[PDB]
Amino acid sequence: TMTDPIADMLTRVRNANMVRHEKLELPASNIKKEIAEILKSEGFIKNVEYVEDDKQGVLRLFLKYGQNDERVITGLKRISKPGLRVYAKASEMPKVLNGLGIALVSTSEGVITDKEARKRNVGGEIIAYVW
Amino acid sequence: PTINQLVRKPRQSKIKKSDSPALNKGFNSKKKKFTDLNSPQKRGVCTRVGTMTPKPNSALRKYARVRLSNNIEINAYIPGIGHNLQEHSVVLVRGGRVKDLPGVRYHIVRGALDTSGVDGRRQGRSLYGTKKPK
RNA sequence: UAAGGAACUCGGCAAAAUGACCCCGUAACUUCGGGAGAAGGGGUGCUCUUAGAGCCGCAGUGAAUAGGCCCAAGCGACUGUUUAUCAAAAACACAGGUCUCUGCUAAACCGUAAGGUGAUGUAUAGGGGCUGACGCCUGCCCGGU
RNA sequence: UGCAUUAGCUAGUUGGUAAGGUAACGGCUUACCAAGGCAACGAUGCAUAGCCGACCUGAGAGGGUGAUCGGCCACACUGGAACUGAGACACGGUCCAGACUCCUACGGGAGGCAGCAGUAGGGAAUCUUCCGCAAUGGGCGAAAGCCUGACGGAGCAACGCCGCGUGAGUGAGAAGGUCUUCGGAUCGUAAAACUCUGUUAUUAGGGAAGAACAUAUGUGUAAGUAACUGUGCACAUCUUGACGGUACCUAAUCAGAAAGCCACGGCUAACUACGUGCCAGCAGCCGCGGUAAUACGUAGGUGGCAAGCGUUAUCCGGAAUUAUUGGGCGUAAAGCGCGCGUAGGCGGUUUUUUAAGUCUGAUGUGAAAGCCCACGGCUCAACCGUGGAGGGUCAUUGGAAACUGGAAAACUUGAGUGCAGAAGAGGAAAGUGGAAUUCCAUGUGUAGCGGUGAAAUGCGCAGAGAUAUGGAGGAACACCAGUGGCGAAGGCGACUUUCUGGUCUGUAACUGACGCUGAUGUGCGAAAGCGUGGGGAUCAAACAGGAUUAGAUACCCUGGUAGUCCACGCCGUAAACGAUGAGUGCUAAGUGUUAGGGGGCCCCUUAGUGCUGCAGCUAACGCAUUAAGCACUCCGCCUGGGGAGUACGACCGCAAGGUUGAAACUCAAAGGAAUUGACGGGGACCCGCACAAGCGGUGGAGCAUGUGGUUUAAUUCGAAGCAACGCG
RNA sequence: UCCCGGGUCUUGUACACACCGCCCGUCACACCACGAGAGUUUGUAACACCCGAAGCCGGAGUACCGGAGCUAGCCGUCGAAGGUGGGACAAAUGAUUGGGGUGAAGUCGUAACAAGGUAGCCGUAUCGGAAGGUGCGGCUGGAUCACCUCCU
RNA sequence: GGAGGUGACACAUGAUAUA
RNA sequence: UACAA
Ligand SMILES: [K+]
Ligand SMILES: [K+]
Ligand SMILES: [K+]
Ligand SMILES: [K+]
Ligand SMILES: [Mg+2]
Ligand SMILES: [Mg+2]
Ligand SMILES: [Mg+2]
Ligand SMILES: [Mg+2]
Ligand SMILES: [Mg+2]
Ligand SMILES: [Mg+2]
Ligand SMILES: [Mg+2]
Ligand SMILES: [Mg+2]
Ligand SMILES: [Mg+2]
Ligand SMILES: [Mg+2]
Ligand SMILES: [Mg+2]
Ligand SMILES: [Mg+2]
Ligand SMILES: [Mg+2]
Ligand SMILES: [Mg+2]
Ligand SMILES: [Mg+2]
Ligand SMILES: [Mg+2]
Ligand SMILES: [Mg+2]
Ligand SMILES: [Mg+2]
Ligand SMILES: [Mg+2]
Ligand SMILES: [Mg+2]
Ligand SMILES: [Mg+2]
Ligand SMILES: [Mg+2]
Ligand SMILES: [Mg+2]
Ligand SMILES: [Mg+2]
Ligand SMILES: [Mg+2]
Ligand SMILES: [Mg+2]
Ligand SMILES: [Mg+2]
Ligand SMILES: [Mg+2]
Ligand SMILES: [Mg+2]
Ligand SMILES: [Mg+2]
Ligand SMILES: [Mg+2]
Ligand SMILES: [Mg+2]
Ligand SMILES: [Mg+2]
Ligand SMILES: [Mg+2]
Ligand SMILES: [Mg+2]
Ligand SMILES: [Mg+2]
Ligand SMILES: [Mg+2]
Ligand SMILES: [Mg+2]
Ligand SMILES: [Mg+2]
Ligand SMILES: [Mg+2]
Ligand SMILES: [Mg+2]
Ligand SMILES: [Mg+2]
Ligand SMILES: [Mg+2]
Ligand SMILES: [Mg+2]
Ligand SMILES: [Mg+2]
Ligand SMILES: [Mg+2]
Ligand SMILES: [Mg+2]
Ligand SMILES: [Mg+2]
Ligand SMILES: [Mg+2]
Ligand SMILES: [Mg+2]
Ligand SMILES: [Mg+2]
Ligand SMILES: [Mg+2]
Ligand SMILES: [Mg+2]
Ligand SMILES: [Mg+2]
Ligand SMILES: [Mg+2]
Ligand SMILES: [Mg+2]
Ligand SMILES: [Mg+2]
Ligand SMILES: [Mg+2]
Repeated sequence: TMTDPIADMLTRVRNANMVRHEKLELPASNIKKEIAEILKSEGFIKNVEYVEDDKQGVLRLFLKYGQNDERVITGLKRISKPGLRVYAKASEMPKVLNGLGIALVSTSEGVITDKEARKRNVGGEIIAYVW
Repeated sequence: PTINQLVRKPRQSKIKKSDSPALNKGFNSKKKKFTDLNSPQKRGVCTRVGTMTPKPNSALRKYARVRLSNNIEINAYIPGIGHNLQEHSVVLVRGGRVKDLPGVRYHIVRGALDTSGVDGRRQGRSLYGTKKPK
């Protein structure tokens, strides 16, 4: 059955991005909402809408493509996994693509990026790399 | 495999094997047991000198049968043109198999113990136990 | 019965040795039952206290009675039977196997017959031949009889 | 640290009470009571091993090692004890037992280098039976001092590291060597010649530091004293060096004493000649050598290093070749034949809470030496010293609360239930039926039937085969029938009844994460096979005969037993295959088909089952919403070929065998996909005196001629299937 | 149609020194390692029993006040070594024996690779000098030619 | 046109490297 | 070609 809803979200984005879809819908959760907003804030996706329903909510994402239909998102990668959880300290926060990408980190001050985690001197669970 | 499978059954590297097994064993006479020591050479006595034919190649390759100091029997190649060896000769044996000769995995050291140096050698003498002329 | 201990002898024949009870402990092989009492070892008297403390002898199941054991091979599976009176066995029997005869007034057997056995049974039964537990198996020849 | 091809271990054992015992707690010991304790998170047993700081390697993650220096432990010929003592169950103590060695005058006595040297032995291999207590440290002493194989030094060894030499400047193509396309080229500014230097070397002259002291002798001061002596502290005087006349410095003389080792086909820097002729030899790999060898041996030249240079052995790297970082499993090695299911691993949404994981500070600790950075002393450098940094999965303590975990409470999407429909060779049992095969009987009826490439064996005139009717019996179910259906897989196909499993569609009553996977385990599992008992038509291992063939233990023919069938047990294997593990989600289309549903034959929609085809993936072939795409979870499996799914052990089995499963040794490949050819007793088309249709010859005779073989003094040499032989 | 040879296209191939190709197994030869094997030898460790040292525990002689104390000795429990016994395990070797690897192609055939001349392979059974044959089930990882479903 | 299902006499041998 | 027979 479903074991990693976050990796399912990152893969839904990867598959939709591969075929250059305009948008995609997925069932919602709090961390998936916060992951999506960071992608919006960092400029990887266009917009996030939340659609309420009886079951668990729906997240609508809008993908971004530049001139000549070049993909803004190049890749997504799940780092921490149910089979093997990955944690890091602020002093060992990984840089993604030499700083040209981002790492999503779940810290005790919420879900933030790696550049901000070093700024706040907090570590936590490395959710995913986006570049 | 999965991480859980690796935790249950970790990786195992292949065990390396030695090309000169007769050199890496000693013998304690008092306890009549075999040791493991990694010697670079071993003394031995020639049981039967002679010749053997190669496996495309064709020649009469000189060799000796040697009982090493650890009571192991080996076939050792005699390099160089002419040798002074016969039965009951005391020889020093080093590693290095000779291709085209099946069952010969060792070399006799020229110029050590009873083996003489190659006569008339002038190039690469230290490989054939020959003193510097003149 | 000194010392020896199978040197005796066709052959340890005969004799010696073992031997009871109680407690430890027990191999190959096996048809899983066995082998097994395998083997090999410990304890036994008497008095006193309530398992200990003592006492005596060379010796305590102090007499008599009471398995010797082990390793390996042939034959026969086994218990049983036999030459009364020189042979007890590897011979006979055996459970098991197979072949064959027999439809019942059966076949087979006794008897001249009547009458009987088979059987007050009926083919999962009865008679005869060969083989002989069990395991794996049982090849070729139908020319002759 | 290995090994599960080691699964059971323990009976003072585990706990209790009491006593004893110890520096001390305690089954530490004993007595009595109870039956506990350990183990798949690997007990126990076997094997191996002193452990760490460190060291080697590596980008790192890791892998490998424990010599030297430091910490800890253990041991002192082997085993058992105790004594003295603060401390030992004591290396150079005792007692006892044992092995061994030595003295004896046979009663008796003696000894323990794993201290430093040294000897013998073993070994490929590892040093002097040296000097001194001057320094540092230790024991004893009031001290002087004594003792100290600790230690400080010297000796031997290129064993390693670092440093410096073996000359420097000028010098146009000498001789000699080697090669030569005999012009020359090269060794080569190299040599000689001219000058210059003395690191080193030899001879001589000087000559440190390392030494601090202690004692003693004076003064001063502090405490104390009634006071002194003494004691503590301070200053001043005194003696002391194994190394050693060493380091170092100064002067003189001389290029004179001081270069070797490996390599030169490619990897890989550097080529020629001669000798050799698959020999001799070389070789890490590819491989080299069989008469023109840059690969063998030598020579000249060159390259790489240099007081070293090569070889061997061993470890890490290259090796992503055990892949956490960082690999795989359709066809290359690799998905268990398939279910059910235990432990374990993993697990949907939200709120509150917690604080084990996670994060973030504080404190302590992670010795010294080492590594790395900085600085200082050694003429430099090695090396030495000093100051930092680093290294923990460490502990204790204060905070944070997103994620994982724990608690509580909600939720309905996952998963189940209910209700309403539908399809099905799903399974088990018992019945009914039609065709055909074989056999049997009867009637007609006569000469073959049968079989093959051709035959023969075989059956038949005693009436076959054919034909018609009837009977017996076993086995199997035409048509329907379809990349159709059902089942986990194996599998399931006439019809009827009975018993029974699962799936699909719709609905949204209900429960409220109840899920996924699944080691061990437990079951099912084609065919053959095995046991017991039945049955026996057809077919048919074995077998027989007949053919074919050089042979034919085959293929073909005529028969034919087990078996094929049933029941009940066993066996547990198949190319048990989609050669593709299960679960979940996401990612163009087109078009068939099976079972449904909704709406207006078509459109939409579920769940199966096929074909084609994007993106993506792939070594390619190909896969492609039924993935071999993109992801997460769990399981199984792989790590070159052979040996070998073998051996040994173990478990299972009546047996056949099955499951688990090595190594020695050997090779440099084995292998996958695709490509160009060739070939096929593959296919299609086509052609040639190729066959067919014809005519005339050769092979037989004599002779001519060429050849072979024999001869010979010579019978010259060349040509050898077509394509040598009236050929040059 | 057939014998020899050649051309085009296609198909299979384990061939490329290209079918005068490749290649399998028995038997014979030489070396090597390994298993089995009537047996023989050695080592470890436990167990049980017997004996049992020094030591542990218990039970005549010589500062205090003839006595106390003490020592010597004697007895039993525990005690290393040793001996006895039967097993477990491990290493060595053993007439003979089995299969394997390598070397060389000696011998017999020709099993596989082409439809390899009977398509091959898997399991199983059985037979045979050998490769192998045959039966039953399975697979396509089978060539050539048919009749149908599908796709283009 | 390309796939998937379905069905359909005899002929022995040729050493090693180097190619 | 060098071999093998
Ligand atoms: K009978
Ligand atoms: K007869
Ligand atoms: K001293
Ligand atoms: K062709
Ligand atoms: Mg007597
Ligand atoms: Mg007597
Ligand atoms: Mg006697
Ligand atoms: Mg006698
Ligand atoms: Mg006699
Ligand atoms: Mg008698
Ligand atoms: Mg008695
Ligand atoms: Mg009898
Ligand atoms: Mg009897
Ligand atoms: Mg009688
Ligand atoms: Mg009698
Ligand atoms: Mg008989
Ligand atoms: Mg007859
Ligand atoms: Mg050790
Ligand atoms: Mg690396
Ligand atoms: Mg004491
Ligand atoms: Mg001492
Ligand atoms: Mg000593
Ligand atoms: Mg010494
Ligand atoms: Mg020696
Ligand atoms: Mg001192
Ligand atoms: Mg002294
Ligand atoms: Mg040397
Ligand atoms: Mg070069
Ligand atoms: Mg050489
Ligand atoms: Mg030459
Ligand atoms: Mg070379
Ligand atoms: Mg050379
Ligand atoms: Mg140097
Ligand atoms: Mg390596
Ligand atoms: Mg490596
Ligand atoms: Mg790989
Ligand atoms: Mg997989
Ligand atoms: Mg294969
Ligand atoms: Mg494979
Ligand atoms: Mg499967
Ligand atoms: Mg299988
Ligand atoms: Mg220095
Ligand atoms: Mg219903
Ligand atoms: Mg249904
Ligand atoms: Mg499951
Ligand atoms: Mg399993
Ligand atoms: Mg069957
Ligand atoms: Mg037949
Ligand atoms: Mg049967
Ligand atoms: Mg059955
Ligand atoms: Mg498989
Ligand atoms: Mg999957
Ligand atoms: Mg999927
Ligand atoms: Mg496709
Ligand atoms: Mg579909
Ligand atoms: Mg003609
Ligand atoms: Mg010629
Ligand atoms: Mg002519
Ligand atoms: Mg063939
Ligand atoms: Mg064939
Ligand atoms: Mg046959
Ligand atoms: Mg199948």
